[PDB]
Amino acid sequence: QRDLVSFPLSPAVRVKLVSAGFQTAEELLEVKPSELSKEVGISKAEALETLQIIRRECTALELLEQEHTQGFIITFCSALDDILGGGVPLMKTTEICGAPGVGKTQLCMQLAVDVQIPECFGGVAGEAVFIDTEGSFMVDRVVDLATACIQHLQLIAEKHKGEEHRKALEDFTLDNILSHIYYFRCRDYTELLAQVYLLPDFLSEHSKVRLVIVDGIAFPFRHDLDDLSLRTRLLNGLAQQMISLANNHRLAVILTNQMTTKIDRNQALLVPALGESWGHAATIRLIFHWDRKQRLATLYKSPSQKECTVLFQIKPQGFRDT
Amino acid sequence: LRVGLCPGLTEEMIQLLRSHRIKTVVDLVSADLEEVAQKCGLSYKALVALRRVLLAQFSAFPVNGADLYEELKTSTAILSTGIGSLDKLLDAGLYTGEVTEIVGGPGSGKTQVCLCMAANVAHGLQQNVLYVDSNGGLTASRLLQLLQAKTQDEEEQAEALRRIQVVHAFDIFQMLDVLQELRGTVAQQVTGSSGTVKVVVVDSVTAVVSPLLGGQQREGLALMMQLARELKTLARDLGMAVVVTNHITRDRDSGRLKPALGRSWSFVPSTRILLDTIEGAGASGGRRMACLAKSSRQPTGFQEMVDIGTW
Amino acid sequence: DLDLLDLNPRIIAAIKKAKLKSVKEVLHFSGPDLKRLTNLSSPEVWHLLRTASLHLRGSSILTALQLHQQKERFPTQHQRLSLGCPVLDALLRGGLPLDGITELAGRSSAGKTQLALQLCLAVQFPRQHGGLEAGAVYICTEDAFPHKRLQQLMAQQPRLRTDVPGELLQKLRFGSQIFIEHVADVDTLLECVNKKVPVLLSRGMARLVVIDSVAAPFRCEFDSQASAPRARHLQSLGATLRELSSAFQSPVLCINQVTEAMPLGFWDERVSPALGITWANQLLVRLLADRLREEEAALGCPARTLRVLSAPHLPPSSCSYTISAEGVRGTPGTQS
Ligand SMILES: Nc1ncnc2c1ncn2[C@@H]1O[C@H](COP(=O)(O)OP(=O)(O)OP(=O)(O)O)[C@@H](O)[C@H]1O
Ligand SMILES: Nc1ncnc2c1ncn2[C@@H]1O[C@H](COP(=O)(O)OP(=O)(O)OP(=O)(O)O)[C@@H](O)[C@H]1O
Ligand SMILES: Nc1ncnc2c1ncn2[C@@H]1O[C@H](COP(=O)(O)OP(=O)(O)O)[C@@H](O)[C@H]1O
Ligand SMILES: [Mg+2]
Ligand SMILES: [Mg+2]
Ligand SMILES: [Mg+2]
Repeated sequence: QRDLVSFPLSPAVRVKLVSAGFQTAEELLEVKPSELSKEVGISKAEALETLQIIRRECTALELLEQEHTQGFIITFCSALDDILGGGVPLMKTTEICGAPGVGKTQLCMQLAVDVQIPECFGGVAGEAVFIDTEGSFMVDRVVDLATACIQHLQLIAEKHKGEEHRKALEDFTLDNILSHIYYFRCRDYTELLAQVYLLPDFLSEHSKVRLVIVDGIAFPFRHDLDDLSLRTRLLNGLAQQMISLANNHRLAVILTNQMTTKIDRNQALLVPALGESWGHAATIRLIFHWDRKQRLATLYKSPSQKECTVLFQIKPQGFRDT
Repeated sequence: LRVGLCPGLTEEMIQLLRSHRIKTVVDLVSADLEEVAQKCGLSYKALVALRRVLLAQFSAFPVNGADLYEELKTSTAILSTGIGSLDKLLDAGLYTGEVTEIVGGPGSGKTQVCLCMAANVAHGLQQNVLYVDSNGGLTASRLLQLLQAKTQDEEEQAEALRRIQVVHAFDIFQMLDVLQELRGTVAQQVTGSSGTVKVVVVDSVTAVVSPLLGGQQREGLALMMQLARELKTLARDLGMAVVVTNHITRDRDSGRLKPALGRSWSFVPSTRILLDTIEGAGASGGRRMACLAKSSRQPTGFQEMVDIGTW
Repeated sequence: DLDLLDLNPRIIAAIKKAKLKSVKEVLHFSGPDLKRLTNLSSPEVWHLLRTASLHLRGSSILTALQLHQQKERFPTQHQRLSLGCPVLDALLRGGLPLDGITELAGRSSAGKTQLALQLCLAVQFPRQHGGLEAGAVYICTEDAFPHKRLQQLMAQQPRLRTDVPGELLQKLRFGSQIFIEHVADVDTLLECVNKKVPVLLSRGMARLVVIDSVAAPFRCEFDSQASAPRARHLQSLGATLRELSSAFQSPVLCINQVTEAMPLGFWDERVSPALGITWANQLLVRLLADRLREEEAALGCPARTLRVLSAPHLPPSSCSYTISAEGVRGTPGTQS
């Protein structure tokens, strides 16, 4: 016995059905549509729609095999990969927070470049989708990062002196890697929601995409939005849609956040913005902050590893160690 | 009315009784049937017999207390959570047939506790367990680590993992669909005695309920109540151990910690566990606070110290 | 606009009964709000959202290769605005980007207003010499406009700019294409940037905006216990400025003051930008003009240094410059 409330039917048709004495989905399957339609005063089209929507409504070993057969996305940071278990995990939503100038955008560019590394070197060999909300995407920086990756991979392959490594690196050229990054631009949050809604079919046609980046999510939602409840509902819906998409399409998702100041008594602490309930949305959360002239990466929340602190650096080659 | 459900119904009487109402059998049972014999023309002796048999097959009959006592003496059971602190906190494990709710802050302990309990039940008792992951917070490497911490035989670990089933539901409708599918398949498979599921864990109910709430609408609250009713009937009418996790909110007027999803959801579970992180000294790591906020067999307000990094 | 969508008449009638206007306010609301207002089931609401989103954003696909190769179609990624000095241009690798906010910060006598005037002079040079062939907008929030300095700069322009052919400068009418505005309050500044700058930018009169001080109006009203309205105003101003700059492909330059530091990248420094992290989040390129007066002043000349604080594409570096009778000149061979 399945209640009608458990189905995504129209409120009007459900009101009519409960008026006519309908409370179970099982009894609906044994009645001709004409008789029920003339009894409840419902036209043929919506009756057929109700009939079809009613009709339409993986052991852990397989999960282990799937997790092991697909790798992580390397960040060119050995310690960060070690504390992440191998890099950014697929099927998981990741969040990055930090004060301006720490290097969130550099990390996003590095990930977009690295996601196309051939699997012979431990990569995923997939495309990337970059969504920009603040206009901080500079092509020259991406070119520099791609050239640095080219040089590093070429040196590693030459030192190892294999055979299939050279073949894999043959097609791994600047034009090929630059042609596999898809760029979108959103100004208002309505445009971001529209692009999110269009994402499923686009990923369906572009089945080789293995990365989705949304650089800047606090900016579209922190200005000219007085109603806090509406913002909370929109953010919850966006998080649910993003995790559903990431799991369905075998994707790694990275979101970028901004810090804010919380004042208690007479001392101030830097905390991530967008309220407290937003903390449950991200599967993995990282925080970048300054200490003297050193940059530190802290794993704040994660259901697989332990809290750690990592020293990283930004160089002309890009995101690196030390 | 419906045809073929009970004997004695004629194809003429069903359209004859159209005079009063057509909605449900409540028209037949909740009417003054004396006037029906002349309003439409019916035999008195057949009408009462039909009403009696229909009421018999379409209701429930009370069961004496002694019979229920005896049957629970041989049916119910208790399943340990794998943590001595929790076990001594809630009397050496949770009881099947009730609803257990775990409430905590972001990242405190909920998913880890659920995973460790599932690993214990799958290995220490050799029973099937279903996991409903909604927020994506379930990695198989954590389960493998817990199983390695328990035993070392590879085949034992594989067999224990083979009793764990995971389903993904990112909205209320998918969760309702999978729960109703489990209800149907178990109710149909009552004849057998192998492969049954005794514990089902919902990773997060706030993930699929919060978008519906907020505003002046009513459908979200009705859907939440329907999900609660389904979980309660699955736990009680079948004798299963259900564990769900929920978020925690900070009140505005009073500033006290309060479970999410509101007052209507506040009455749903029977046993409440609250997890908090110990600030200042002893922070981080596994060191955390476990408290009992609601129980039908223990006084509330008690305190207990537990760790989530020693298993 | 709603009837342009391809949809069955039932949902069109439901939307019309629901008091909807265009796709923007359809996407403004959420799922449950639409269910409550319009009384529709989930599948058709999802279909309507999908169709409206497809109509709004189109169906075009863009790759980074197209951005890199096609210079003319995407000037924002390649076109830059010169500062009038080759050393400064080398430090900035071409000059100011056309999209986003650039900030100058420093204490008094650093030389911010001189650089602003020089940029206002050089914006209207021909394309091949770094200019944009457009006017400039100047907003003053603290005091009067430097008239004599401007006149001297226009007079010295042939001397300062020597690479441009001499016969070309006389046709350039400098003072007639610079606009001056004055405001005296935060609300006045908000209203001005809301309903005056877009009018100037729409007609092509100017393609450059300069604010001589953003901290000056804000440091007078809001005290240390009113940070929320201050942050709201700062966010609104930054959003409006970024929207205008993106729409009209015109650089925006902001002049800022400094405070005393008594976690944000400033440890071995005694001064920091004034507004705070809320305003610092709205920026793209951050510079810091600094004059070291307490030391190395006995050598006889001031020591002025321009430093790049942060930028998505520029490494942290600094150079030296001097202010003379003809304008700001960078010292060759001093980049960090
Ligand atoms: N080896 C380990 N593996 C996994 N988690 C660990 C380990 N050691 C410690 N932890 C802790 O496990 C916690 C995982 O949090 P968990 O997901 O169980 O909480 P939660 O309240 O359910 O979170 P969420 O709201 O994000 O769903 C982390 O906060 C981390 O500190
Ligand atoms: N011929 C000149 N004409 C004008 N200023 C000159 C000249 N030669 C050198 N200078 C220097 O130019 C500087 C102009 O300072 P400027 O107006 O740019 O300051 P600022 O950084 O905007 O400060 P404030 O916060 O007071 O506005 C002075 O310090 C002055 O010494
Ligand atoms: N070409 C480069 N060489 C060296 N360092 C650079 C280069 N480009 C940018 N950087 C550094 O990388 C950092 C980028 O920070 P960014 O990603 O913009 O932080 P956010 O996105 O949070 O504002 C800057 O602080 C800058 O110093
Ligand atoms: Mg950035
Ligand atoms: Mg969790
Ligand atoms: Mg000045």
